[PDB]
Amino acid sequence: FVNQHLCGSHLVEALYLVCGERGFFYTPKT
Amino acid sequence: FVNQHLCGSHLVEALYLVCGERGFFYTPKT
Amino acid sequence: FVNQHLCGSHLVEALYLVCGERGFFYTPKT
Amino acid sequence: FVNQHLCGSHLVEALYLVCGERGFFYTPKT
Amino acid sequence: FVNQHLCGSHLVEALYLVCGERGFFYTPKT
Amino acid sequence: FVNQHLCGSHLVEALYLVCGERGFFYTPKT
Amino acid sequence: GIVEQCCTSICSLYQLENYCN
Amino acid sequence: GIVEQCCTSICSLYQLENYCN
Amino acid sequence: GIVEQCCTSICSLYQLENYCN
Amino acid sequence: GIVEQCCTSICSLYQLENYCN
Amino acid sequence: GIVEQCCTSICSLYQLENYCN
Amino acid sequence: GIVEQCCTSICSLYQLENYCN
Ligand SMILES: [Cl-]
Ligand SMILES: [Cl-]
Ligand SMILES: [Zn+2]
Ligand SMILES: [Zn+2]
Repeated sequence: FVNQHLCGSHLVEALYLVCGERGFFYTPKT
Repeated sequence: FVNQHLCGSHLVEALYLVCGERGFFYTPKT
Repeated sequence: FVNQHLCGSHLVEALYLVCGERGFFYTPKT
Repeated sequence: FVNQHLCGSHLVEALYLVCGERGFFYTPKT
Repeated sequence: FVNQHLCGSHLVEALYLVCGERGFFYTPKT
Repeated sequence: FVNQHLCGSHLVEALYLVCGERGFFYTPKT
Repeated sequence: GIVEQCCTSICSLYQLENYCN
Repeated sequence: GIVEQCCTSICSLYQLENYCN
Repeated sequence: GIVEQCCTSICSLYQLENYCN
Repeated sequence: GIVEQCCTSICSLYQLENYCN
Repeated sequence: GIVEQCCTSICSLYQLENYCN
Repeated sequence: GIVEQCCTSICSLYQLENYCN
């Protein structure tokens, strides 16, 4: 795998693909 | 607004949309 | 709901989620 | 180019792609 | 068709829509 | 990580994710 | 869960907010 | 409409342009 | 307009709703 | 191919890397 | 190349078509 | 945090994996 530059909803997509059935939590600052 | 099927990455994109800075959890196992 | 920062196709996604069966119109300047 | 099924958000993303600055309407009720 | 400004995964989406069953190759610099 | 169904544009978005700068081919005919 | 509420069934944007932190 | 043309059936990018303003 | 506003500043879902048919 | 491996069937992110250049 | 061109300037669908298999 | 790091610098899938449930 390569390093990622992911902003906005692209990060959530990436989390989705990485975590699958486990799901994930999305926790921005502030 | 509307009610629709939101599945998979679209579901988590909608969560991103709705929650944004609040952040969110996506927990398909429930 | 939280405020949105939506560019390009992300705005069209947002319109899609907001409008559902009603659909929507996408009208950029120029 | 090609003919494919374009549904839901993918349909409106394709409209965005094709139309761009012209803008477009997405009117599923027709 | 209109000209495109496509970065990151948006370009891959565009390639996907343009190429359909033919598929495509995605070849960034470096 | 996980195993899931990745289809269509989601498949090529995942390829983008995984491959990035390496680039990739998407060749559905095989 | 969310998948049952929003994918299997249909949900509103307000129901989606149920899953915000 | 577009959904019938492009989702239910298949459409080209040129048919999609039918829906541009 | 809304396309520019959402991108160069911010916009609300409620503002977006105005563009539904 | 990839569609059979990852769409029809399921694949891992590591199998996806099979399709990197 | 095309990846950079589309992102740092603009590109056409027709230019993109050149990258289909 | 990860949301900012991925966007203002880079992040790995492995770092992302830490945020799965
Ligand atoms: Cl972006
Ligand atoms: Cl889908
Ligand atoms: Zn999809
Ligand atoms: Zn984007």
